[PDB]
Amino acid sequence: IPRPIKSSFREGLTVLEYFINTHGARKGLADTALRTADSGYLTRRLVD
Amino acid sequence: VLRGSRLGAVSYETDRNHDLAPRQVARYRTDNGEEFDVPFADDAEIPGTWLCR
Amino acid sequence: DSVRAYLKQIGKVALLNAEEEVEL
Amino acid sequence: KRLKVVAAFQQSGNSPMGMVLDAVPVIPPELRPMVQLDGGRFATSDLNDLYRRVINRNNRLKRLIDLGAPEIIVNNEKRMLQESVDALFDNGRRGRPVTGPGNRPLKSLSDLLKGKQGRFRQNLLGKRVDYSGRSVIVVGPQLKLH
Amino acid sequence: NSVPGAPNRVSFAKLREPLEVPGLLDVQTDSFEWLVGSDRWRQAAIDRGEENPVGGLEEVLAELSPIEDFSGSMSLSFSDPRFDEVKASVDECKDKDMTYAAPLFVTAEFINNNTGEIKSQTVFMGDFPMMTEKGTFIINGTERVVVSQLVRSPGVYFDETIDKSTEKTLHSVKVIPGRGAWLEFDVDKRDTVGVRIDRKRRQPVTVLLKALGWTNEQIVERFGFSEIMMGTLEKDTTSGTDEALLDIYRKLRPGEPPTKESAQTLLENLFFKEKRYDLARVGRYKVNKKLGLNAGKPITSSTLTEEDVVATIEYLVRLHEGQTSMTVPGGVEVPVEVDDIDHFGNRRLRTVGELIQNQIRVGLSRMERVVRERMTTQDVEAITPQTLINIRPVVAAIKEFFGTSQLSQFMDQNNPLSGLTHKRRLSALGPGGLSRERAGLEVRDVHPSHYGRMCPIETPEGPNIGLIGSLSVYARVNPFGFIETPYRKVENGVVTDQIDYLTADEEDRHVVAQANSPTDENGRFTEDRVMVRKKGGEVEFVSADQVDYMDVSPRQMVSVATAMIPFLEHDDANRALMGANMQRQAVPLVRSEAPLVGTGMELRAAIDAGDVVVADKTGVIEEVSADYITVMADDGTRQSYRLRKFARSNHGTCANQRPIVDAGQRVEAGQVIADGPCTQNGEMALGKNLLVAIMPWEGHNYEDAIILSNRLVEEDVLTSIHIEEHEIDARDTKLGAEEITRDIPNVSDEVLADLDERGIVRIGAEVRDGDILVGKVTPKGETELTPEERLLRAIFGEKAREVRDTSLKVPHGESGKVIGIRVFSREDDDELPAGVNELVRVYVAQKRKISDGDKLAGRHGNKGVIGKILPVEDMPFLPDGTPVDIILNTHGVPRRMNIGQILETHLGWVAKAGWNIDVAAGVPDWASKLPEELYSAPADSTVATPVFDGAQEGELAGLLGSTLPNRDGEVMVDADGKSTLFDGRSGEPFPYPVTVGYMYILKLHHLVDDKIHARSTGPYSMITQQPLGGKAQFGGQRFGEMECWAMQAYGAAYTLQELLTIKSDDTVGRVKVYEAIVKGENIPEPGIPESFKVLLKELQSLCLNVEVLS
Amino acid sequence: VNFFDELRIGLATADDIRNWSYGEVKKPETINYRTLKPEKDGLFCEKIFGPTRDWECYCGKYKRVRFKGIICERCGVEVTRAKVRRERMGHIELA
Ligand SMILES: [Zn+2]
Repeated sequence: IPRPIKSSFREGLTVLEYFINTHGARKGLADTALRTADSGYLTRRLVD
Repeated sequence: VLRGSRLGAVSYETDRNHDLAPRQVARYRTDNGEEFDVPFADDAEIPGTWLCR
Repeated sequence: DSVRAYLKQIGKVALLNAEEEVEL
Repeated sequence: KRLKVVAAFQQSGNSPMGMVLDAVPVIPPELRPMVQLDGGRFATSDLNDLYRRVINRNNRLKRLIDLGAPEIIVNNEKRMLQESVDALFDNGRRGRPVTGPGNRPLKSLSDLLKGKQGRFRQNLLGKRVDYSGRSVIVVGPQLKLH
Repeated sequence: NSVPGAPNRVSFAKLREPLEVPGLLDVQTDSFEWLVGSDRWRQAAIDRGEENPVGGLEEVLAELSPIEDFSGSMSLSFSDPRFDEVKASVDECKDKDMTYAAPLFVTAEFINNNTGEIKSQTVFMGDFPMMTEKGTFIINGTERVVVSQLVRSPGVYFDETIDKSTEKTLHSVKVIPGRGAWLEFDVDKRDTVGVRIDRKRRQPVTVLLKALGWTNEQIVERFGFSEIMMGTLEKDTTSGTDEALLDIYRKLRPGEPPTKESAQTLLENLFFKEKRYDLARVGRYKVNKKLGLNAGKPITSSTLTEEDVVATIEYLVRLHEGQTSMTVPGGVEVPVEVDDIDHFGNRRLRTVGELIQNQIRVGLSRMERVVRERMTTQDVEAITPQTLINIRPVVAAIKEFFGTSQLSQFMDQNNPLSGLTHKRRLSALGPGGLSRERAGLEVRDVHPSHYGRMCPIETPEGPNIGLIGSLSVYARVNPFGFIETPYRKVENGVVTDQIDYLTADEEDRHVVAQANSPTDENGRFTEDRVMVRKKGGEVEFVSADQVDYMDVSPRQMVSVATAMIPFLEHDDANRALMGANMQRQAVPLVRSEAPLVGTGMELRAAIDAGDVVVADKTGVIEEVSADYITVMADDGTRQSYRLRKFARSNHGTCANQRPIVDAGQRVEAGQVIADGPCTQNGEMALGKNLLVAIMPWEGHNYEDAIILSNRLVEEDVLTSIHIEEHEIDARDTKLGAEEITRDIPNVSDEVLADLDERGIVRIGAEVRDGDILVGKVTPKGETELTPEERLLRAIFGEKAREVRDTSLKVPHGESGKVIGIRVFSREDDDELPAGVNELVRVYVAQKRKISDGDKLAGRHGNKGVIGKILPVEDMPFLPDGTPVDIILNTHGVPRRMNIGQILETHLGWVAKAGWNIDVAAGVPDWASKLPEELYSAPADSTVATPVFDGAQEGELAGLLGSTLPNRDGEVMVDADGKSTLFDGRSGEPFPYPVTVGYMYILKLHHLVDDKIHARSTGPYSMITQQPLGGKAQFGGQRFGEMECWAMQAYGAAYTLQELLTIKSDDTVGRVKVYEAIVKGENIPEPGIPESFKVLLKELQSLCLNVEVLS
Repeated sequence: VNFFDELRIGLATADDIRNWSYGEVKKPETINYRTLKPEKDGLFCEKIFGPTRDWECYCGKYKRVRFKGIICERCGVEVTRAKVRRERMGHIELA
């Protein structure tokens, strides 16, 4: 996003900066589960 | 969570061939020419006809 | 369903009239 | 493309007539058991139903031929018998599979080796073992490395 | 505030709230009231400007009516639904295991036209489950919640995709109804337009156009500006309207040649008949808004039409053509763009009412089929409506919905907050929606439209991420099913306290400013530029002149649970999610206490949860007791409230209520007069405030571990009551009826010492695992004992008992006190299942203390297992001698980005010890923004710091530096929030000061009592001879594939072999190994696992010759 | 056992199938509804697939381990452990 989050967690993010951080938070949390799958795939094939 | 059982029960006895039931084998022949054997006890009374394999 | 083959095959014979049954 | 199969049958000595069955085997009962649950309600595997169909349509055929019914009936009976055997071996290879009770397909023999559930996929995923347990962990700083 | 009984919790808020938090349970109660058409909803709809509103059930009955048999010789019409008083009370329904329901009655007008007769009488349509006050359904004794379902709304959805094959932007459109078949159009890469009906093979659009009767001239006239349709028409071989039907008909009926009448009427029946196609009153609205058709009136029609289909096709063509604005003859101009299916302007919310209504409609459809079938085969002019209306299918559908539907979930009674957040949960899965293993990432990612409607923080952390969420605090559900949110209207730079509830799609037409933007005393914006949201979801600065709406309050975007966390800004979203989720897992403690530092929500969330007891009418408390409270109202009426004592919740947590009023005290209406489990004085209390010191300590708090003072075990600070239920039923068998008796074969007299005359365990007796709870025996039948047993029984001569013991026993690893027994007997005409004779339920209660391994957590997403409980003297203590209750590791805070816990720790100490700002020569600069109420406060003073309007970083330093002296006259904590702790073991003071404060910590319900397993030998499965586990005692652990890889990598052969053969599957080898261990002999070699032999038998059964040879 | 050198899979002819079986299934019934016993020639017959109870005959004439391997002359059920029902196979000669 072209607008940075100029407030540190010590200062306290405003409402909208906190709202936009949730996009990345949710993306990572939802991604990790599928992310492990590719590593498992490669490990299975390498072992086989 | 739920339990069941087969149509029978188990027995824990141990003994082996040291006990022998006196038995003898009868011989049968079928229509197509195949032949078969059937062990019966020495009480015999062997039947004249038998349903083979 | 694949019962249609039987229906087709039995469909090639015409029904009997009242006088053909006695003859048969 | 044809020569591969033709030579495969040309080799090993074994005849190709095995592709036509004059008799079919029956799996032992306990691999397709009938068990009465607590309360008297019975549970049964699908296999002992598929086999039943094959036993029915066969017997009727052996009856139908005896009285010399017209070919229009005998051939339909033979078609039914072959379809029943095909469903027994691989249900769904014909088309829409047989369902029986409910609206679920009946598991054929091949289905016990094909899908995720089976003795070729589920067997390699290990087995549950005795003499084992599970528990949460806490940090023991006084422990030695062993 | 309105709530009379609020404890005085001073607040740091600086912004005045113009809108009061709505009823948090309205989403359920309002929907259900709409379903049954209660008079309150009917009056409210009129107050909203509506005319002649119809309830949900009235709508279904009107849709069903009139039942007309073909040839039109008679008709039937249902109408006027009525509800009588509920059969039984909620408490009685729970106690006796019934369903809380009310009888339903309707009138049925039967008309015989061939003779002109009319008949009617009341018809009993069955028991209808009723939503109890506070929003739950009692089904078969259990308490259930129907979760609202988030589903994509019916309508027209245009989409565009660029294809690298030719780099062209192809376009497609889908029209999705609430009922009936589907329809879609697409533009191929070959410059042609195609049509697909019911997902059939692609066909040209001209076929559909000519099916409706269109010809060359009309297509040229209307669509002549587009080349693609002209090319498709040129390529198409269709000539004449009937020719299109000729092509269409045979596709669905391969073997039947078409006939003109049926072929022509097929299209009308398929789409243009409300009998088989329906937009369900919402797709109509969306299509009218999008295409600009039929706007300005409440169209009763819900079927597809000729004008709208051609309008959709033209819209697609123009969108491909490149138009940005479009107009329709007889319509209004609309913009041209593709539709985002994730926007809440497109996704609606099926509430409980609609979910029940759908199943009612299905049941009545089956009833209609039966009635229309059977009305052809009964005496005419002598039939009666009550003699052919069959109510079985509708009752069956209602029973199935509440029983098996994925939405009707068990009430989550872990604590009041868990239940409150479960009621207003939104689920994207279930029938008619998505599924867990599908939909990828797109459906579950956050979207700018979620602001103020669905909380982005609170959501399950497992595989259901994003698929399940929580409704916002201020959000309300539109009648059509959309989510509305309130905004303040601002005119030309000055705000105005007129609040409008805007839906998702209407918000994009305006620019909305932040709630915290400063304003003059008159309401005018004081800044020149303000930070606002834009129509595309971006956030940008904008001149104050251009703003037209404003947020109601900073808390608008957060849910109920997320609003509980103080200093929410200083916690990253990843940890804020964990903090919100953990609060739903806190168990109720023996005595709950409200947090020192909290949020203003803590009050309302407690009252709206329905767990507390509130006075219905103003009056004076007349009599108070642990069991009931009697209040005399000012109007002369007397009310009595019964307090549920030690009732078992769904998850085994105790649900004790206690009074907080004294005889003679006057109470205003709505005042809290009794706390629930996790509440104190009406405020929610999920955990405990206790003294925390932030420092590593001898490695016992290493890797998120926690150290507790033994005081918490001595004084029952974290003790909780747990209640379990054990049930046993006596039925009949072919050998006779099994019976419940005190005497049972071969048991020591001591074992049956605590058994009643009827064989039940005496109430109040202490029970330990393996003890008898209910003595039961079953007929044995044939024995044919073995010769050794025969000889032994001759040695003592004991009888061969005709019965075998099957008594109910306490499971392994359980103990407690028997606090109650509930018994059902068929001899008393109970509702026991078929073939059952007796049922006994015994409740066992235990008093769990905090111990090693119990998980503790805070409100900021920091949790850990208790690694060590040390004696009080070993804990570090302040210079005044006070020991610290808990020690937390330092290394876990900075890297997890949850620094808000440190802020909470400081503010907790500020609250515990009063403060007094030294206002001697004017207020200090840092305190200039503080309210006058916060200048001073006594010890043990609770404070409130809202989630987005709380104390600033600069005020905390001043409050820390102005803390009052302790008991002895000295300050324990410096301005930096640190104290000189003393080491309890060596006595020497620690070299450096350590941060100390008061933190609110929760006892999570994740006790491993159901996760600790051990098994030497136990049950084995019938089908596969391997051990079972995870659902019974002595479960076996699963040795997975990766563990086998590790075994092979170690080069470990024998261990793997014994794991896979002896311990698991070798039926013959298990007993041999057991006897070898028992007798002290070395273990024999393994055998062939049953798996391999079954594999060979299975392959042989499939006509494969498989054999092993050497 | 466990000295296996290789495992081979090949086509099975009618002769092999007929050799594996201990008898053919001539009727479709499985178990009687009243006495819950395997039927005479059904899919669960004890004469084909072995006894239901250890070292016990279907008719109860032989119920002692001394009779191991004995075929009951009355009904043909073999006296052996019930575990054999996981190994014994049948076949269906179809017209
Ligand atoms: Zn016998």
